[PDB]
Amino acid sequence: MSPLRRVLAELNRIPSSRRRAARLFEWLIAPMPPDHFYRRLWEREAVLVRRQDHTYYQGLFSTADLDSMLRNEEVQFGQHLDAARYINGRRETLNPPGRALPAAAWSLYQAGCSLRLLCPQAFSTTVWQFLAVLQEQFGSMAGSNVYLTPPNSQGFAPHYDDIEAFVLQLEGRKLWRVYRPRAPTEELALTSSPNFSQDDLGEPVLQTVLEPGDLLYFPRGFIHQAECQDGVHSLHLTLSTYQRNTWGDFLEAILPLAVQAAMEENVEFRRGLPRDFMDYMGAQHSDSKDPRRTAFMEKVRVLVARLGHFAPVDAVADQRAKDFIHDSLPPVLTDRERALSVYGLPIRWEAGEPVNAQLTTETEVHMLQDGIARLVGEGGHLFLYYTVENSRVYHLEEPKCLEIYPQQADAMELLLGSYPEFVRVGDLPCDSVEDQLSLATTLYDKGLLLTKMPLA
Amino acid sequence: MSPLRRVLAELNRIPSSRRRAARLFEWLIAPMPPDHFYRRLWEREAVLVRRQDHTYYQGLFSTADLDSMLRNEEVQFGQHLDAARYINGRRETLNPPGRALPAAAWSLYQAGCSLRLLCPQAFSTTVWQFLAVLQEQFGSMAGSNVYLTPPNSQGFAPHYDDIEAFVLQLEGRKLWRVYRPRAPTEELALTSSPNFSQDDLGEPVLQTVLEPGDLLYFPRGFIHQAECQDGVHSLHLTLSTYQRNTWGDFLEAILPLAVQAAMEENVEFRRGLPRDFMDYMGAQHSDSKDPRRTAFMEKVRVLVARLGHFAPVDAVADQRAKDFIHDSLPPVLTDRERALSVYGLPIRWEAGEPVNAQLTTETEVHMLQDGIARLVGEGGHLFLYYTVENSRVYHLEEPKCLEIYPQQADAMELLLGSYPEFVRVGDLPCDSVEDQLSLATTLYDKGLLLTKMPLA
Amino acid sequence: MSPLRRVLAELNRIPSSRRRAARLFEWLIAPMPPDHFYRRLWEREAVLVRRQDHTYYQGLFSTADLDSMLRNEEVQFGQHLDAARYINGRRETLNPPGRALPAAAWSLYQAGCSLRLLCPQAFSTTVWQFLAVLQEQFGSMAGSNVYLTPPNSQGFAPHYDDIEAFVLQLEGRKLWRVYRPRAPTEELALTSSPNFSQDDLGEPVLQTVLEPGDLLYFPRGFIHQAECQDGVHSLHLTLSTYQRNTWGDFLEAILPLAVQAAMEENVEFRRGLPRDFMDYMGAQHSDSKDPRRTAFMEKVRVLVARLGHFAPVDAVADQRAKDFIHDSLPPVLTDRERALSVYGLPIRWEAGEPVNVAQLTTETEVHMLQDGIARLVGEGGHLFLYYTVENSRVYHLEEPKCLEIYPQQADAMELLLGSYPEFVRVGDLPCDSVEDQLSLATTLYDKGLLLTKMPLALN
Amino acid sequence: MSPLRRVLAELNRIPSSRRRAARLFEWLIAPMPPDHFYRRLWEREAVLVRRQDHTYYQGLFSTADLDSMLRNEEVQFGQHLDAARYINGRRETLNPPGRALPAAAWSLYQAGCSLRLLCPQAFSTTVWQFLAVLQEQFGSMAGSNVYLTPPNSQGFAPHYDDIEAFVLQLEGRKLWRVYRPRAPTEELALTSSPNFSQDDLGEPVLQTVLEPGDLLYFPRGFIHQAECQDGVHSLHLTLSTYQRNTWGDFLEAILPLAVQAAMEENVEFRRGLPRDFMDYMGAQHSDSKDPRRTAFMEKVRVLVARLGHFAPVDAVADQRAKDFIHDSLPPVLTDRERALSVYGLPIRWEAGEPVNVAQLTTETEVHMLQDGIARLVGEGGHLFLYYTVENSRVYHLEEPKCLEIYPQQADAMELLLGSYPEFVRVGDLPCDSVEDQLSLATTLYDKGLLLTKMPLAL
Ligand SMILES: O=C(O)CNC(=O)C(=O)O
Ligand SMILES: O=C(O)CNC(=O)C(=O)O
Ligand SMILES: O=C(O)CNC(=O)C(=O)O
Ligand SMILES: O=C(O)CNC(=O)C(=O)O
Ligand SMILES: [Mn+2]
Ligand SMILES: [Mn+2]
Ligand SMILES: [Mn+2]
Ligand SMILES: [Mn+2]
Repeated sequence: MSPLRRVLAELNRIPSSRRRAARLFEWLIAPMPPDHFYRRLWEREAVLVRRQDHTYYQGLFSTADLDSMLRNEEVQFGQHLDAARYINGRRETLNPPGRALPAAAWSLYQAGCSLRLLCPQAFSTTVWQFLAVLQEQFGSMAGSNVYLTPPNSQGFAPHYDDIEAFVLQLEGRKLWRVYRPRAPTEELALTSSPNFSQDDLGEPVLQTVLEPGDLLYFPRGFIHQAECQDGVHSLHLTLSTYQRNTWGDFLEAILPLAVQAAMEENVEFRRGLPRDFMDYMGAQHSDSKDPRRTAFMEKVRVLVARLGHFAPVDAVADQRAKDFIHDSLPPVLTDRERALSVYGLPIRWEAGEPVNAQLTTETEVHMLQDGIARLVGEGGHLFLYYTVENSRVYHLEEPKCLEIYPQQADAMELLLGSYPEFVRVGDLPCDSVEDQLSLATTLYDKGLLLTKMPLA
Repeated sequence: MSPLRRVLAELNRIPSSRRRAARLFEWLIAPMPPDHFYRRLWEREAVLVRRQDHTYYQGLFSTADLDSMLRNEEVQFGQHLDAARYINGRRETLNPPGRALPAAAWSLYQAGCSLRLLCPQAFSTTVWQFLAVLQEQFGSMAGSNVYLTPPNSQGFAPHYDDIEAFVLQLEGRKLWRVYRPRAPTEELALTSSPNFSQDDLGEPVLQTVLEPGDLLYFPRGFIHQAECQDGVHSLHLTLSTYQRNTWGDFLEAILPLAVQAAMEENVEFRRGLPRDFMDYMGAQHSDSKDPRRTAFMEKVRVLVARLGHFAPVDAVADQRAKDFIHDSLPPVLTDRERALSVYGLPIRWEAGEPVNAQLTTETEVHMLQDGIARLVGEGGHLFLYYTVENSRVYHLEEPKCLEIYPQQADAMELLLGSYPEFVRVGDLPCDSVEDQLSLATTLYDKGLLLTKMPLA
Repeated sequence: MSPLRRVLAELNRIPSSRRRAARLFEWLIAPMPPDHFYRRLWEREAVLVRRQDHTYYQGLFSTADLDSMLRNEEVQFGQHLDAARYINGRRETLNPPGRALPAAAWSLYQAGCSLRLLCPQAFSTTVWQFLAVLQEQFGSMAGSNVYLTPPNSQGFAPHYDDIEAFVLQLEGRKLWRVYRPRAPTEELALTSSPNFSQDDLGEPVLQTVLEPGDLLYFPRGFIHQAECQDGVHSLHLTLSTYQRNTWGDFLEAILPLAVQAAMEENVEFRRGLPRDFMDYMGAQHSDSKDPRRTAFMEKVRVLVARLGHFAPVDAVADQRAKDFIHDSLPPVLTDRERALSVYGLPIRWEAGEPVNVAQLTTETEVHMLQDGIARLVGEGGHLFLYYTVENSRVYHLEEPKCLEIYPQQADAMELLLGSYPEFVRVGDLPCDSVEDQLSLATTLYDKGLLLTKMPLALN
Repeated sequence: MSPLRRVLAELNRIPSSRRRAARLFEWLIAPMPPDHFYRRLWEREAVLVRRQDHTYYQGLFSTADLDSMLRNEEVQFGQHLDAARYINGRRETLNPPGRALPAAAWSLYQAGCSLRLLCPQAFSTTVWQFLAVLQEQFGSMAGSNVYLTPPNSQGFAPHYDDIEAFVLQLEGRKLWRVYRPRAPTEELALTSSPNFSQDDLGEPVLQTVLEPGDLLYFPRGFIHQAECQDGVHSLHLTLSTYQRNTWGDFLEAILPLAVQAAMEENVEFRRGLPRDFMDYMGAQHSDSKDPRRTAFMEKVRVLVARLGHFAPVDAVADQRAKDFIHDSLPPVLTDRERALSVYGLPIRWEAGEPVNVAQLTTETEVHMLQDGIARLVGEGGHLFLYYTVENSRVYHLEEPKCLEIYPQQADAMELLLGSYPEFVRVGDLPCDSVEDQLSLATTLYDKGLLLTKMPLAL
């Protein structure tokens, strides 16, 4: 077994989804310690991990897998696959319209075009598990792109991305050039950059040839470009996460709610503006030393600083967790998780008819996995959003939730916060035995709960 | 000659529109001094002014004007005129569809229905001038409604408004009851309230019978109601201003831009959120004791406070100023202002053809009026927005502006700031004399500038 | 007094709105008989009427009025006034944004630009009455445009319009050239043409210099162009009507309704298409010799012909009447009509209080205010009376207006509509009772759609 | 083997997709002759075929397939599966929200709920093939629904559909009742009816118990209802076709085009209406004896009849063909078709590069992949070839797909579409240049619309 197949087999043996995610990330950057990586290198500098083992990723994704996909799946150009090339300093996109059959894709490849698969997790169960598990320790959606570049060519123009990137070299070799942010405003850039020319760049802070097994990481804002040497092609998978997951994004959501709450709860935010402020505020008064401006600006600073007191921080955290649920890949269940939940509940047939299975107050249970559900308050109501009905295709499924009544709130929170400890249904903090069985049965039937022993 | 006609005649002799505005407001609340009113009563207390002069408002509006309006104008029910009556603690609306002809209106009036004209200024040139001048010293759109209530009746249920109200008793008398905000949240209310019942009310802070010439002012949020006693009907005009012109409103517009600027200018606002903040933030963690929760809360509060430093106060002031220009009533020119502008340039048919002079570098000029234009910077471009082409009907006319080029900005701002001081064209700060003439000419032709002496 | 002022004064003394319309049109083309005009010249030939009377249109509109309007009204460039110039064979438009003040307009005029007023009826009460009266005999909206061209210039490039035009020369002179439709597809054109060049034209079927008082008429599809002589300016008003009022426009509305009816009422229109018609129908089979192709074609033709039986002709006629009412200018009342309608009913005042209270008795004589102000229309299974009395002089500013007519009143409503201008006594209205009999009459009177033989109150 | 598996094996050996479709329909209603069926029964009468063979449809769809689907596919309630029951004369729908897991579905079934699968063809390759082939001889979309009703119950209230229905009894038995259209307006109804009550129904024209292998056909407008007798459950597949495919539908699209063309080409349609027709036309005037009213009416009928001469029939036929291509299921290729097309072209990856990477020459012999996968359509002064090869098995999931055919290629395209399944040498295509012959053939082959007589990768 290769290291990748080995660790995946190991993951199936780890009862907690939280621990499985920590383990896979540990494996991803080994031998570098995760603690050291997040403390000093995450979002700060480019990092190269020389693996010394070309088989490290064997089983994750290969060119034969790409070929098999184009033939047996409905892979579309533009929607799923891009064909591009960077020749004569110009970025070209040769995307024919329609389905990307093997004959077409490979003809483009033989003509020097690079092929980029936009959603491999939708077509590969191994990439799916890989991302589903890693998204849990990033606390942010984890996507991927697969890049196949033919010998002696470059598929893309230098540029920097709007996400944190992990480059896994799968096949062949490729010369990579990584540059530090060119200016202060480019550090941890908010959006993807345009295509740059060789003249827009300076001296790379990291230039190296990657080999199968190696890993190259760099923060958003770091310009990069890669090319294949003589005779050897290159296949790599880029793992991306942390798209617009900043303090500023958190603030953009909290501010309108904070002002709204301040206006409704405090008369000072309700008082009228001065009748003559238009006489000293405005671009045509920017050079003015009018004492009225200073007082006006001083009031703006004081009111804005107040707003902190009215900021609904928990509500915004829940709104972001809800969007995370919506963006998430559905879970990959271990053999045990499937066997102990409604997914592995057998239906016995006799005489051509199904003959069904009930939880009791003695049944011990806990959440299917740690990152598949979230309690969210909306419009004075409580809703439990979940990922178990999500597609492997990004946003193909709309947000899924079920209403949690006030009486069940305490028990629901207990279940979400005590994973993976088993809890008897009869020990749930509800006002009646009937309420305990009701909540447990609802969660179990929806595939959100597992039992210590199979129900049947 | 009534006091009103007296002051209007007086305003026609005052050179500055700014002085005219201050003079008219002083007149409106005489003998109470403006300084005292704005400093202690405005947005704070209800105020009554026993004029002791039934002729104070003669010339402003009368029942004869209303009657004449229905006859000679296209007054429509719903859009222009409402009919209502308050019987048995229940608000009624008897609005027939279509035009409100005298016969139909007076018929409803006889049935005990009150009549409410929604936009008097569109039909009465005096009310128009009255509101066009006052809007200048309020620094906010000033509107009005005329109420005609038949004897022994009440047209409306008790309620509070979302604007500052000035009630001018025009004919007859009416028993008015004004109440202080019922609760902190209702003080300076953001929106109009629903219809209240006598039970939802306590003791009125002011109960009085108004008579012709009297003035009754009260802040948004003060519930009120009025009724006519046996034997005399009532006609009054309510002047309204300050609709959604609060600090909260200023903040709602400034914050989104502030965070955006903060994220682009300071890397701290671009840093990634913790990978695990969802483990301790959110409704399901409201009682968590994790110290990271407290640190997260404290960080949000400091980031919010710091946003004030990035708030584009001038840009937002210009946007509100631009909206004020759009919402403004067109200017009412004095006899001499008209005689000195393009609106007074003599032109006819002579010899069967147009008679058709031009302005030179020795011509003294200054803005037509003080509150008719505003320079706004949008998308790296100077725009001069104006009110001169506005309709007396609210928003009937779309926003109107004139693009200003860089080499003319200083000259424009100078003209806007030096009102009403005349300035010879040659003294304009411009690159070539062809620009001093170009600018002065364009402004004169649009009806935004006047000359020291008839240019013809 | 000018002929125009003299005919208008006369119209005020003509009680029937239908007869007034006929009289004004008669006056418009005098001495040519209306019967002859419609029977042989309407939609067929260009017609010139040499009035031999320069003061014929005096009072309708002048350059003085145009000046006054720009000075007192909110005239906007593009919206109400256009500034054009046709020089070097090219058509240019110099419409600056914003209000068109006298200073700007006249400056453009002095620069050789022709000025065109798009809606004179909204600003001139005389133009308004003229069009309000003529629309009734055209049975189609009547609009107008005013044109003022400076000496020695041409404001517009040759072209043809999508409406029937009547050119009234008001001031100065102008050389007109009218060409007969170039090709068969241009005869009675449906839409306006682009700007043509002198090269795309042939020989005029009528060339003449119009002078004040003259009338020039030409059908849609006839190309035309005009130029001003030396030292003399030109002012004329073009009366227009019949925009999209063709048999085809009628068909376009009736067809979708006919198929729907045929499909719900006759199973043959509900039967399935052949399973294999795609094998012989379509562009890739235009050369097929399969006999099923000919049979298919004949089948379509017979089914189309058969829709005629399911065509709701009356319903579509009411719908077109409804739209005409929506496009109509509000009526212009005679002294008498006003004096006998709600618009002339006085309100008595006592102690600064209206006490006028005068209802309609069962012995009142009444009839529709005018003959072309209302129309009964059935929709969604109900009856509605659409009217024009609340329309604005500005095209489509006012939305369609109507009041519901209940089944028990239909007969009485059709009686009044079809008996104008004959006075009918309320008590004789075929209603369900005397109550409903008085209800109808009062409602109609209140909306300003009915008049009484004697004023209900003397002012 | 089962009759079904035997006929499907037979179709894999039949060269023409057109013949394959005729053969399968013949099999579907055997022993009844198709000619007789379309001539006297189709859209006219309910038909019962007593097969006397319980294994006739063996292999098409079973309860086990349904169970396997619920467990291995993302079957959603509402979107993919319905759970209903007819109790006390009232129709009930017990569709919970979300995914339809086996546990949830079987519990409802146990509670007396019938289960209906809305798009079997998306989850079963056999049903897909069955419908893809039959749509070709219907000339209209062929859809299907699967109904599983538990013992002793009725799932749906009596009603009639807006499509032609073929009921295929798969497992168990079921008592069916079919009624003749109640009134003239309901004959060949255009839209589905609401739920009816037993009181609205008269006497059945057809009442019988269906057994595995039987076939029950009935036109749109025929009310029907069924229940499971005490004892066994029932599973059936209903094949539907001919939704809004009537002469009236053809007319609706052609009329506006006809008037537009008539007005543009004939002055009579451009002449003005009378200035006073409002005086004698309209509801108020329906009684009027005005002779002008008679003439007006006659002119409308005359102008309407003249419209036929201006009806663009081929243009409307192409638009409907275009919609048919859009609603079609993608083709199911025989082994030979796949092996002779781009789909079966060996270009597999090995040695670290693309191996076995075969071009068409003027010597190559070709013909359309199948007969019902493409259609030439004229739109806005241009020619487009619409095709079905990239359609999803899910209705309308994929947008309309086409490629532009330039005027210089029109003749060659029509030749290929019209000479199927005869082989034509690329060098013999009627084009203006040799390169044009190669260019068209290569483009069509690469899109999966053409096959070659011999594999290109020899
Ligand atoms: O591989 C290349 O040519 C470009 N790759 C990337 O931009 C990436 O992996 O994010
Ligand atoms: O006059 C009345 O009955 C009520 N008036 C008002 O609410 C007002 O003037 O704002
Ligand atoms: O008067 C002109 O120059 C042009 N006139 C017209 O096009 C017209 O009256 O319809
Ligand atoms: O099976 C049932 O109960 C009802 N079936 C149908 O309506 C059908 O197959 O079209
Ligand atoms: Mn990149
Ligand atoms: Mn109020
Ligand atoms: Mn014209
Ligand atoms: Mn059915």
